[PDB]
Amino acid sequence: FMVLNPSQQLAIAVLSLTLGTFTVLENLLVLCVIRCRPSYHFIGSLAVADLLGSVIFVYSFIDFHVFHRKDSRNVFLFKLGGVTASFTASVGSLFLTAIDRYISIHRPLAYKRIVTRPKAVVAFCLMWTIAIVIAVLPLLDIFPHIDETYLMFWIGVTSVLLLFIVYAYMYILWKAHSHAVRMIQRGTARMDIRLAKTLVLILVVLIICWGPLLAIMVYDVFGKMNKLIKTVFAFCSMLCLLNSTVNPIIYALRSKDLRHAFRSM
Amino acid sequence: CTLSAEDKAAVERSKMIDRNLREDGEKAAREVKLLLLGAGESGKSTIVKQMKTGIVETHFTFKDLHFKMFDVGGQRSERKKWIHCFEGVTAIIFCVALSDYDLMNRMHESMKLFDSICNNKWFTDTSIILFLNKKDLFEEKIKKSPLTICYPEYAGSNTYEEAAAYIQCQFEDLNKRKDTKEIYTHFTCATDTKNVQFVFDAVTDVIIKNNLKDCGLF
Amino acid sequence: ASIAQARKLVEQLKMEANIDRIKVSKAAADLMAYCEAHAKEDPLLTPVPASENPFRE
Amino acid sequence: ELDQLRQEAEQLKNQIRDARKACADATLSQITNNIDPVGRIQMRTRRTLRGHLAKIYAMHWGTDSRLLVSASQDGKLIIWDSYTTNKVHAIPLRSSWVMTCAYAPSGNYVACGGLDNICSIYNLKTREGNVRVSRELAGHTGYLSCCRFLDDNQIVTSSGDTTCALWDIETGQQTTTFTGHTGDVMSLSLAPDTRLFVSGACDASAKLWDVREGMCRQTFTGHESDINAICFFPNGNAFATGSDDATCRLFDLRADQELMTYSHDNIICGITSVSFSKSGRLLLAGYDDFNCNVWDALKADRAGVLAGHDNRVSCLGVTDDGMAVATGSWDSFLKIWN
Amino acid sequence: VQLVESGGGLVQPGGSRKLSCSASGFAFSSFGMHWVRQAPEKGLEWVAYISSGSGTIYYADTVKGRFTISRDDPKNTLFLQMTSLRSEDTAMYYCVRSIYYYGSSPFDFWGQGTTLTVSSSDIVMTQATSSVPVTPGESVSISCRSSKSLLHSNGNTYLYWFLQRPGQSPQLLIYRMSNLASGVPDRFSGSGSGTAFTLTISRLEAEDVGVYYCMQHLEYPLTFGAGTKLEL
Ligand SMILES: COC(=O)[C@@H](NC(=O)c1nn(Cc2ccc(F)cc2)c2cc(OCCCCNC(=N)N)ccc12)C(C)(C)C
Repeated sequence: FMVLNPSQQLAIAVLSLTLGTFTVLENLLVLCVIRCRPSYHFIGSLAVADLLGSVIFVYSFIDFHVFHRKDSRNVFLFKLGGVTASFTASVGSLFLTAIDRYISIHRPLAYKRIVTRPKAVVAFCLMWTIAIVIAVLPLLDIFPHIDETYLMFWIGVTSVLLLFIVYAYMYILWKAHSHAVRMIQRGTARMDIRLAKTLVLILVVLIICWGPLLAIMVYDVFGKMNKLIKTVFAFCSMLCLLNSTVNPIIYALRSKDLRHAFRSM
Repeated sequence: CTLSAEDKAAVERSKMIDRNLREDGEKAAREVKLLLLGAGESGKSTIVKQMKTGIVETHFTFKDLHFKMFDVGGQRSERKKWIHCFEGVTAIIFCVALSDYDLMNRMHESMKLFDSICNNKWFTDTSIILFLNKKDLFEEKIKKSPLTICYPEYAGSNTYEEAAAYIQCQFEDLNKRKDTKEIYTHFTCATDTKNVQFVFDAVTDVIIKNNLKDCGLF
Repeated sequence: ASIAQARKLVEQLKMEANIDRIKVSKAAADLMAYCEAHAKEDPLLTPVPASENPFRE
Repeated sequence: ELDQLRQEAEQLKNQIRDARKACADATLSQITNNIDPVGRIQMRTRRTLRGHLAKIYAMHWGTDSRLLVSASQDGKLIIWDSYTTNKVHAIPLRSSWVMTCAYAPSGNYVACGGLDNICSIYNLKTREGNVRVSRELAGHTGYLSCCRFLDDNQIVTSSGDTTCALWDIETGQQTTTFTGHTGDVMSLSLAPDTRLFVSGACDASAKLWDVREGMCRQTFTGHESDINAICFFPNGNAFATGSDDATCRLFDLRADQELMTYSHDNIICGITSVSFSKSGRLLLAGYDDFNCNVWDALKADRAGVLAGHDNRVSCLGVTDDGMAVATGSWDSFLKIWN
Repeated sequence: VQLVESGGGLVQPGGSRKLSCSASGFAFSSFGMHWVRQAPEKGLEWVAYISSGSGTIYYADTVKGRFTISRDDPKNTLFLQMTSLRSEDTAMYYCVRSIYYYGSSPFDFWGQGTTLTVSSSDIVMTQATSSVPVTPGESVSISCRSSKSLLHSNGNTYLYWFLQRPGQSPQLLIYRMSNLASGVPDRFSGSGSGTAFTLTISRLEAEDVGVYYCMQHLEYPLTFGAGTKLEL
């Protein structure tokens, strides 16, 4: 409902002004690579779902909270639905990258046979399919027209997939631990360190963003709701603009194959 | 469909050739391929027995992994015309005789070949396994035949430990791309079958660093 | 011995030096002439109607 | 005897360098002045041929202009139908290190060779319905680099042991031999009526041979480095060579010397292949920086680029009636342009 | 190359038999196969077809739900199961091999035949001759007419000519049109256009005597023409 700040309702657009601006710029200079390999497909798809959240969110949010513009019982469910699709199309891009990376050490020889041009469209565009199913759910006091199940159900498609990605990036960092030292003995490390300096940077960024928000979507079910907590949910709901500002730094950059390439060309 | 009866049975023939082609390209990607080089005097012939006109192949499975080794020293042409056929082997094995230091023109003939292959533009991303054969015949020859006949600058002990250790750094300093390539040194025994156990361990190291670099996780 | 080889490399230059040569103007005029009588029927410097080429699609 | 290398042999090379200068009164690129250019030449990829799994090394058209064969380092030899892009045959090779292929003009046979030192013949028409080996020709001491049929019984080969040779297919014996070169021979090309042929070697020279006699007739020396490819002009009285120093050149058989040089300052990579279009007004060359230039042959202006490939362009060929052009590359694709 | 079929014999109306054919001398797995039938004292009739790789199958409407065709490659054999036989199924049955790619010749080898005696939208081909007498060294012509044009948009016209001598199986003479089968004398030739075709023999020998058939291969079901006999 119209719960907001008295005059801070634009000063929240002061923070939001910059974060939304790096996202539109970085993703396109990232998506210019078209180094068109089966692994550099999911990295572009992540660069897309930020923009589609970048526009549909920063304008929609600034409908409310500053100059209120209500709608009917269906102009909401198809503004909100678009936003949900934008949110749910990133986990479909992060979950599919920790898939092919997982097998790269699990079945080290089996890396290049399984993953080619065929996949990245077998299960990739299938992900968008789930978002379409979410739209179908909508076809047939935090958010205006929303029921506990749909909000609760949307936590089941997201809290679980975020729980897998902490399995992959701790498998690779361990099963590549025994290799690098069991060979430093039989060969008589460095592989188990370079995998340390990058994977803590993925785990920390991904729980400071998906962490706090989904916490509060749990408190408005059992807890005693008030406007006393709806102000902070607005301020920390803009972490999403920060998550879509760290991803090209954490994925597109540290891949040194593309890193030197734009440094030259 | 606008196709005739005979035009449609030619399309079906083609799609069944397409399927035997894919069945063959998958069954051949289960083998590691290795080029065997070295200014050929002694060691190269025994390491094949250690593991059992134009170009010579060889197969052997060891512990669930299949190998193909290529010997090429029987060509005698300009090496700079056909060597780019081997772009994309998994590794290179290189054989040297430690008993060729004071016969020192020959030991510097091997350092001439190791420098050209290690710096080709075709082999920028290929690692090297390095051997040093005949470690028995080098035992006493340090005693009766002192060093500095093979290296003038070496001013140190003839204790057979600094000797072999000094020959080693003289090769690995020849690597000029310390980032995109490694070297794996080993001293061949010729009685133990640890020779094939070292090639297995180095090759499974080469492949994990390739995969981790294909997904960008390095 | 290489002394036997040298008298072969002399036997060959004798055959190559006595040829009858014509001059460069008369040989450069004949390559222009051939490229004109056959200029019409070459589909790579004059694109053809989409009816005629079988590689349209 | 004494000094005989000095006086007589190095004198006859001074009689030849002064007879070539006594016939070069005017230059080609002056009399080819005040004629019309050909204007920009864009072409487009009409077909694309998928199915090889490794690098492609060679290709050759059939005489009806519709079928073709191709070879690659995965040990396969494929015959393609280029209108409807179907695979007609697929042939497995004993060894994998292949460097050349050829088509018989009648259409009954095909040939293959490489780093095994052998030329294998394959019969395409049998009563059983498959393609089986018909002959193997041994005797060379280096890798085979090119081969061409004369008819259903005769074939010429060039080799990396500095020699060419003529073979008889009934028996398996080479009937004539060709010796003069002093480097590895890389390529060869037959005259339009198959009385003469030329070859180029790594000693940076090209030679004209007679087939029935077996003797060299002329030598040509212009380049600074190795010669990789060579081709006859449709007339039958000139030929072009592409070298490893990023230049092409034109030679005249009856003037006995060079006419033009095709180069440009932004081009500093070697050349892999070369071919002429029908009527001979264009010279297509495929280079080592992934492109394929198109040159005006009378003037020396480059008149087009065709840049669809992704890696080294290893081979190309123009069809007999002049309709299309094919290129193979180190990314395993073939393309038809027009 | 040979094809040998067995089974057949005498059967009551309603029973069932099973026919087979043994291939030897060629690459069986690369060829498609056909069954073709011929009743006592009349012409040829197509029955069934299975492609190489077993992926396509077609039947004639007369025997659609009653017959089943199958193949066994590692044994090099071909089957035809029959059920609920009626008296219109008395015949001699043949086995034919055919391969399809650019420039091939289909329908080139025919078996010897086996007899089955049961107890007691389609293109039409019309060739309107029978029992024409001629002397050796003379010139004879034959023709049949189609009810639809056989010329396809890709350029080919699909018409074939077979020959049957007294006591043997058919042999191929001309495929798609004006194309001569290998092993055939050059004194035969074929010509036509559209919906009217002709077969010419220049000057006869003593072994060009028998009946002549024509066939369209433009679309399934495949249909033959009636016969044109030649008595000397
Ligand atoms: C459409 O008009 C709007 O703007 C409105 N919409 C939101 O408030 C908003 N709607 N949904 C989608 C959603 C809501 C409820 C569900 F039951 C299911 C789906 C969000 C999802 C968020 O994130 C979650 C997890 C953190 C993910 N973080 C990253 N992916 N980086 C945050 C806010 C919203 C308005 C005006 C601001 C109220």
